Amino acid sequence: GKTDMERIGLFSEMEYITVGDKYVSQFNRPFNESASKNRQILPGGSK
Amino acid sequence: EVHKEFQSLSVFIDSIPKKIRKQKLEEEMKQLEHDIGVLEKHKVI
Amino acid sequence: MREIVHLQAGQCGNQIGAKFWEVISDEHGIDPTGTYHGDSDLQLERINVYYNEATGGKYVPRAVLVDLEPGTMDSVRSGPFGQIFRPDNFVFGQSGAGNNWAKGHYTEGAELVDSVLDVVRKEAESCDCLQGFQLTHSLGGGTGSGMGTLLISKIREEYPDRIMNTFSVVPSPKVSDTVVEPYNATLSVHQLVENTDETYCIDNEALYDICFRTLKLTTPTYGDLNHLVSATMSGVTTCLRFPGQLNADLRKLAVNMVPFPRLHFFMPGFAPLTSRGSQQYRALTVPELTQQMFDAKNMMAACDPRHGRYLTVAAVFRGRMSMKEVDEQMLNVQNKNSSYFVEWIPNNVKTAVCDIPPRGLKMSATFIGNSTAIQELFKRISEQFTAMFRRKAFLHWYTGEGMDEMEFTEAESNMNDLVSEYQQYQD
Amino acid sequence: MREIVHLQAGQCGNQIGAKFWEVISDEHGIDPTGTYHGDSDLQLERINVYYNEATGGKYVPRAVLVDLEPGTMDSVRSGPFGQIFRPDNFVFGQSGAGNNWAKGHYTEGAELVDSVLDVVRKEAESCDCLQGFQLTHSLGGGTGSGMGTLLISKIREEYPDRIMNTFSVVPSPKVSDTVVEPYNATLSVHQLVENTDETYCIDNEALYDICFRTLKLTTPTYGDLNHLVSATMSGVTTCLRFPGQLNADLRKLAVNMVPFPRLHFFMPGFAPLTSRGSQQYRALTVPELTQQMFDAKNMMAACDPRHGRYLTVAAVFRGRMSMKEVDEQMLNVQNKNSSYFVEWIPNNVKTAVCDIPPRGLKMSATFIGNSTAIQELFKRISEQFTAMFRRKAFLHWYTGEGMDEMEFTEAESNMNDLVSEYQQYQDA
Amino acid sequence: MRECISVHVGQAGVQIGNACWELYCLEHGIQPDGQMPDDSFNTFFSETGAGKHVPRAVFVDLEPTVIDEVRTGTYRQLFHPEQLITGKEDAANNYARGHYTIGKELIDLVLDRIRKLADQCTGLQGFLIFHSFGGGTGSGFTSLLMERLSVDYGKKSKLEFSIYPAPQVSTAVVEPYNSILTTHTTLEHSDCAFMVDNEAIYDICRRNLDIERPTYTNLNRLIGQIVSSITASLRFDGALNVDLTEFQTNLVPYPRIHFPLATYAPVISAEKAYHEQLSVAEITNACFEPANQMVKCDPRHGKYMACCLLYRGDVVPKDVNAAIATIKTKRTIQFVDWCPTGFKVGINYQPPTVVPGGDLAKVQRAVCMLSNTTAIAEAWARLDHKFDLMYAKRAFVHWYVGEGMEEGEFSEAREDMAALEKDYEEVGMDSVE
Amino acid sequence: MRECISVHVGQAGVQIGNACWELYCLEHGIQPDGQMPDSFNTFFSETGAGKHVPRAVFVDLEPTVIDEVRTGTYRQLFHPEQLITGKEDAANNYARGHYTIGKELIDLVLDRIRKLADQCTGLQGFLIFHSFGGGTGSGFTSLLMERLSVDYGKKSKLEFSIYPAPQVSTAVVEPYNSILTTHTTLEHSDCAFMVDNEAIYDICRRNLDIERPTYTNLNRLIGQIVSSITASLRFDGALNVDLTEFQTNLVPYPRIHFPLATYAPVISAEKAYHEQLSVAEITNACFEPANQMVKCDPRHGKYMACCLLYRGDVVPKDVNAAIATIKTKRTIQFVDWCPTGFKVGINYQPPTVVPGGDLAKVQRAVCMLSNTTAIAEAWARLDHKFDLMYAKRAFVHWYVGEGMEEGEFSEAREDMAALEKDYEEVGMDSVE
Amino acid sequence: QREQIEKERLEEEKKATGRLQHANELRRQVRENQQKQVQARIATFDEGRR
Ligand SMILES: Nc1nc2c(ncn2[C@@H]2O[C@H](COP(=O)(O)OP(=O)(O)OP(=O)(O)O)[C@@H](O)[C@H]2O)c(=O)[nH]1
Ligand SMILES: Nc1nc2c(ncn2[C@@H]2O[C@H](COP(=O)(O)OP(=O)(O)OP(=O)(O)O)[C@@H](O)[C@H]2O)c(=O)[nH]1
Ligand SMILES: Nc1nc2c(ncn2[C@@H]2O[C@H](COP(=O)(O)OP(=O)(O)O)[C@@H](O)[C@H]2O)c(=O)[nH]1
Ligand SMILES: Nc1nc2c(ncn2[C@@H]2O[C@H](COP(=O)(O)OP(=O)(O)O)[C@@H](O)[C@H]2O)c(=O)[nH]1
Ligand SMILES: [Mg+2]
Ligand SMILES: [Mg+2]
Repeated sequence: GKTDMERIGLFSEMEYITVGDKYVSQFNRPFNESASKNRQILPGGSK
Repeated sequence: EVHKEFQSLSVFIDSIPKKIRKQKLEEEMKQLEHDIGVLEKHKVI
Repeated sequence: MREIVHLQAGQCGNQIGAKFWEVISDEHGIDPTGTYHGDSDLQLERINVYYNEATGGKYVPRAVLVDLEPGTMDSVRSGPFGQIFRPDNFVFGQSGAGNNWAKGHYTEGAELVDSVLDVVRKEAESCDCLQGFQLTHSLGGGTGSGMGTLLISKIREEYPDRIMNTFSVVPSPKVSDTVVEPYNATLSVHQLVENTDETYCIDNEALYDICFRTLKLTTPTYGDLNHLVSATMSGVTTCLRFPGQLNADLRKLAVNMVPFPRLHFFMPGFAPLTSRGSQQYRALTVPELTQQMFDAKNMMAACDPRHGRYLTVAAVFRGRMSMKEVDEQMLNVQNKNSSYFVEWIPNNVKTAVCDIPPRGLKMSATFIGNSTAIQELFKRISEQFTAMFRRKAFLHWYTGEGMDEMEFTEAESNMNDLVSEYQQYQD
Repeated sequence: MREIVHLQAGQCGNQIGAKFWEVISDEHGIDPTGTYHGDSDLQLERINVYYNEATGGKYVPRAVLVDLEPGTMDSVRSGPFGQIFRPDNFVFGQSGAGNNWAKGHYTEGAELVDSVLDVVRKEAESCDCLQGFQLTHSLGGGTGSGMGTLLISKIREEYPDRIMNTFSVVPSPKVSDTVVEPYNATLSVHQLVENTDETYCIDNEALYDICFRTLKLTTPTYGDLNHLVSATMSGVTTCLRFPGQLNADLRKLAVNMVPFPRLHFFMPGFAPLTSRGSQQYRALTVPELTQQMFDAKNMMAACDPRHGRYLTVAAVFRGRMSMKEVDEQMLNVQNKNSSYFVEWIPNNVKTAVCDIPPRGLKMSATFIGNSTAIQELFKRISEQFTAMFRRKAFLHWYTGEGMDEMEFTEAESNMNDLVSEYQQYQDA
Repeated sequence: MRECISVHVGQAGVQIGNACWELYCLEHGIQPDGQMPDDSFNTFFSETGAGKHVPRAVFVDLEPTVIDEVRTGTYRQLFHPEQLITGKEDAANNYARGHYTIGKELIDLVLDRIRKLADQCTGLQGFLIFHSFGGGTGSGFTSLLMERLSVDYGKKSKLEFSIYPAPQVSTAVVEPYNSILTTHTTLEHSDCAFMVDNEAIYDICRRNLDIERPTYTNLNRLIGQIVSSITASLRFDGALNVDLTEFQTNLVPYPRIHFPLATYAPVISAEKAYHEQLSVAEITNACFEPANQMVKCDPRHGKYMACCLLYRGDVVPKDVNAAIATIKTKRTIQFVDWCPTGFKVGINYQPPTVVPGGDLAKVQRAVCMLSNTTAIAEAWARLDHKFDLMYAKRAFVHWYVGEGMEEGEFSEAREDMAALEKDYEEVGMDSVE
Repeated sequence: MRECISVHVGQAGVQIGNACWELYCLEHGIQPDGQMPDSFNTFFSETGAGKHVPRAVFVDLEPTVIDEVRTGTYRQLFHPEQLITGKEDAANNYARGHYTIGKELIDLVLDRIRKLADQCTGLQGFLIFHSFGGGTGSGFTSLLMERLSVDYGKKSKLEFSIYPAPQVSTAVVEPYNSILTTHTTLEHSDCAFMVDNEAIYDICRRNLDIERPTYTNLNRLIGQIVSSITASLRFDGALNVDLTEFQTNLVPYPRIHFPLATYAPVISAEKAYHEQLSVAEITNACFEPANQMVKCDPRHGKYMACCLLYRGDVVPKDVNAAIATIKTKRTIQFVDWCPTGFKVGINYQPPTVVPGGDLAKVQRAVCMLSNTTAIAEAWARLDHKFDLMYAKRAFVHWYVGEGMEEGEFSEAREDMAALEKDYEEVGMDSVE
Repeated sequence: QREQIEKERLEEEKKATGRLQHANELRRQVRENQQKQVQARIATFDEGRR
């Protein structure tokens, strides 16, 4: 059991956020989920 | 343009140089108002 | 004759109303200084509504600016159209109402409301007839939610026939710039519901949607987010500032759009919005405005109007248009998409048409709809309160300025009474 | 006027669709800027079929382009006629579809489905009367067969009264570019049976064969073959955009050529197909055209038309001409090879003459045929599918995101029902 | 108009202040003789007509060996000669001397000067009291200063930039004794108590800033950038301006619980600054990352109760909200149930300045995460074990009882922690239906 | 935006990437410091003014080859955090790269993998480069892979690996831990191309006349494969084939995921000037049972899915009549449950050249990729060598010493036999 | 349209030259960290000489 000074060299290996979550991508989000669902309010065009 | 600077001061006046800077923007325009008057009421020079 | 006293309060409001005094400034011609250097005569005809008049042909903005912190006075004064205002309307305070509804409504805010009303009296009295008031604030802040609701209540007692409008910045679902934000919003809406005539709800996330999805701006600041709110601030009041083929003033958009008295939490939207490259590829005819504005992506509230029924709608159009096309589409929108409108009201449209278009654009319109989807906006602030109130959250502040837990019970319950009546007429 | 919404989908569809807006612009006088500068008038009174109005006298194309990758669209934009389409009808996703058919139909294509639907309906309602929709794609592809069948399952359920024309490149025997291609095909016909009404199947085989053998075009690219597809895309619609003495539109071409509801699989074809050297050595009189349009070489499909019989023929002719000729020497075809025709309808030929010829050419005639000898386009994929599905072949992607196993059996059972349905009247 | 008087108690406080006050005179033009070579210096400097920007601070130690360098060093002409009040004998790591014996003669003189620095201010925003948490005067005289300020000032912001003892590094053998005694009496009069230990700084300025052998001089420069970001909205202007009282309703749960943490984001060194682009997304991930936490209490082993973002520099405000939402999708950063919210944004416009001969790099962006974590209960329980391991046989007490302090206060100090332990254990639970 | 996070592990992996990253630096205009004098995209990131950041996670348990990058000519391109060195090697030991010393670095490198991923938007997946047999290559790769899948989920993992060479090995344990790393790179490995050591020496002997070059001359040949296989995520052109395109078109049943590689225009300066490299000859050189990169006769097995990644002036008809001609010659046996068996991808950019290298310039190139059964004989020449150790208990006390249960070797043996019989029960022809 | 394209173009260059000025002022920080380390190496070797 090597000590922390011998381990990574730090005083303590305070473990990391970025070890235990899935990559959901920061590709730009369309905010609300209601931006895309069914038929929206469509008035008539000119004739 | 000296009136543009005077209206750009803060609403509160609470420090020694802000008193002083308002006063140097006070007398600079006051000596101009006395001067705009003498050159307005006398058409001939 | 009708005149509108613009009380703007709260860091947000003091900024989301300062742009209004730059857009209306340009709409009527008034330039930075305050002189009128415009073009048409109409620009300087109903200037009385928002602008007063000072010797030297200078129209001073009829606007009282209120912020308990004297720091946003320096921000609004040092702006582009910032010297235009008059100094005695800058009724500032000494201490900070740091994000707490109590120190705007009960403590330190209370010792400014007396000094605000005297200024409010001054602008109101020196006037032939008042149309009403208008408060531009943010729900979710200290001086906005705190004093602003109190300032609504005092002027509602004093002048109890005037149109009390308010452009409120409602909290957002996705992100929070404040962590006592569900507290301040829930407490405030209690005062709004019995003391206001039209409450326009504009929240930041919806402005984020419009500025990237439809406008395509990679760097939207808190300045262009206020430009869109100023456009719909201008749009509601344009048939009493400019002529038209069919006018609708502020009280006309109050009688015609509130079915039952409490149904005044509204949701706006600006019609001619194009991106930077799609502006030449896109036409300018009336059908283009009407489909873009009733659309859900151009909506200034987060609450999607397609999970609800339109109780009432207006489209205050602005442009040299034909009234029949601005009649047939309002018939077409009520016949094809005739399941998302209510049936106990046959027609749910005020088709206001102004003549003078905004600057640059040849047509425009401002959506105002009393949808039943507004309950979703208020519902969300209710679980965000009761999740906090249950395990009694930051209250060691809120009780400490001198209020009681009884007020928190009634503020939530009156807001729960509010959301049930939006569902009593939704089904 | 009568309006057609285009539905560019797939890697092929974005390309052969772009070639359409390069040919139909050249015929209608539209320029890459978008401002009309043509010489005649008749290319202007029917702009309102493919080209919508914009301020400035500008004619923006009506074309929603869809793809699950950036990919093709960056090339479509950065191209010769690529400064025409709306920036918001260039709708694209990012992540790759990767030729997995179910990925483009039951996953990621199910996020892009509403965004392309939003553009369609926005472009659909803003018309006087739509004549029909027009989606071009691949049966063996990625963002084509996967996403396209989803688009031709969602715009017909909400407009069930409108024409669904589709120019669809079918898989081939020999010219192969992908390995799971007959999986994608046999799974996409099941949606192109109950929905599409005017499916012009088209190969890649003869598109090479028309180029390197007939045109003497030395190196067939991916580009010059699309110029041939755009030719058989135009001529079908040329009686409803350009004047004529006997006009026939898409519904005209539907009713007089599809006998049973499930005969909506068709066979395309040009007519003055030539070379660079033979044109001075030849004459484009209409007696020639019939020989070069009822043959097998000028056919834009791989399937041979002498293994079967044409149930019904149509010939949308184009140019200045008489019609003793193209009515009776067209009737001579009905009499001379009566072996390759049918008898349960007496005449199986519909003529349709335009007035204005193609740009350059003289007396062209887009040849569309409905044959039972399209069957080898529909069984050779089926034998290829059964050879793979026998030992449960490349399916660990196809079953990964949701498609079950009897779905594959239905896609071959509803295939071989249609295989027997064309052979039910073959023997005759 | 917005003033913050800063009393720095102890050797740790004044040496920290020697890094904070050199930074403040670099942001504002302020030559080290207090003469500018507009109204943004009125939080940390006063003003006379000649041009003397006298700093609003009062330095106190009972040992005249660490403020006499201020009266002889290059920053002497700035500080008012009388604001630096030294003692004659130190408390010498004995809470009893600094609070009851050797601090009682110098408590009136310091409090009289804090009178004369608040008459001069229009509206006092709050206090910024920098001290240590293991020393004698950093614990004792600080404790006497806290309780007696709050009987004449009353309700006023009293923020607490302390130096908490490290988990296994210590420079004193009696640090656990002074630890318990000064957070037993400065817990009822304290509004925020920002803890920063020593070990996490050592690792932070070795991991990110590739500087082995760091000294106390480059540990306090990081502390300067903390307080220059907390007091950034007051001096300088921007969107969503966020003040001291404005913090102290958005970061402090149940009135016992007032101990937030501090993390700076763009702590990247000079060579790695090229080999990075820094947008708001990765700097707001740096704070929530436990490696850039400036306390050796592990934030992953707890739940974030209130979390206050202080952006500073070129941060376009939309990209803020996109970056915030990603952190709410991560399952590793865990938030409590009684905050559906839990973010407080603040956007200052002027970029982070660099101290010459400083170890940090020049960056356009900053975050000062003030997060109120449940994991600081780990920090207290560690030296709570240390207290109950020496007092079991009453080790270092004859120095304490022999300086005018009863031994009952020790047991009172222990049982006050057991409440504070219990509170941080009580709050974190999920309310079960 | 498209991107790929390469990570290179072991002495083999580091310098394989070093020639690869040198090659990736010369297609794009990138200088060795990283500053040009919008396609610099997948294998480069751009920060601020001009600095071009690679997307590698260079790693080794021993400091030696990594600090050569620190002191070499590519010192101001790679980061001081992108090059993650260690303390001591695993030393040809699967137990000391996966349980003791490999465990000691795995948390730090997953951070650098993840922090490198958060500037990315649309990753197709990773590019694990290693060698089967060399300790860190066997150990750390297995440790990296197991935690990679359970964290990153379904992302395309490519495993360009060194297979143990059939005749000679520069290791005594190379048929003793390659069995072990096939126990892990079998269930989280989506497609795992190999180049065993010997045949690439034979490739640079017959075709390239160059006799007796050093280590680096075969890594440039590998880098050309890496460029062409990751070419349509990059430089524009015709029909384009990405990482996801591969796995639906190369690998059969979920455990067939060990394809081969074969470059085509592996040609010297003198060859190029007097033999024309048109599409017709080039597409056939891949199917020669002497030009293919793993030293195993491809005639003994059947090809199951062939994907020909072309490059350059590769006009479409020329590949397309050609692919028929490969289906006419009968020595290449194609399995009858896959009749198509052929994918095509056409890029437009010419094959690049290192300024100093053999690899003469040519306008067309092919990166042949197939699932042949004839890689099983290489696994038959490997597994029996492992049996010849384990029967009389070879180097076992220094595998159990750093922690390893004894039955792990039997477990790796039986999954190895399971793999072996798998490719034959799928390689039996369709019988009614 | 075109009038604010140039305003949008001139806003891109001032951040482009803002980041170029960033890189150059950042370029002054590693060569003062280089000269500090170089002089320390000379200081150690001259300490050996003395
Ligand atoms: N971060 C940091 N910590 C310091 C510094 N100087 C002292 N300390 C810490 O302060 C602790 C002791 O508190 P001090 O206020 O310095 O005590 P003192 O004034 O030296 O002596 P006493 O009169 O007994 O309090 C030590 O454990 C040090 O770790 C400094 O410059 N920076
Ligand atoms: N094909 C091929 N194999 C190589 C090359 N370089 C090294 N190898 C293989 O790599 C192995 C050497 O060990 P590495 O995988 O590099 O691992 P390492 O970094 O040395 O770590 P330890 O072996 O544990 O000390 C040998 O078995 C070689 O077969 C190369 O250039 N080409
Ligand atoms: N639309 C808009 N919203 C703003 C603006 N300024 C602040 N906000 C919002 O207002 C909320 C903060 O309210 P704040 O202004 O601090 O309230 P106050 O302190 O009482 O004045 C935040 O959620 C911001 O998103 C602005 O200029 N425009
Ligand atoms: N004629 C022609 N066909 C093309 C072109 N590009 C691709 N294809 C065809 O598209 C089919 C492969 O489709 P694929 O690229 O997988 O489409 P996707 O899956 O929708 O992306 C093949 O049959 C090709 O013949 C082109 O430029 N011209
Ligand atoms: Mg001391
Ligand atoms: Mg090694």
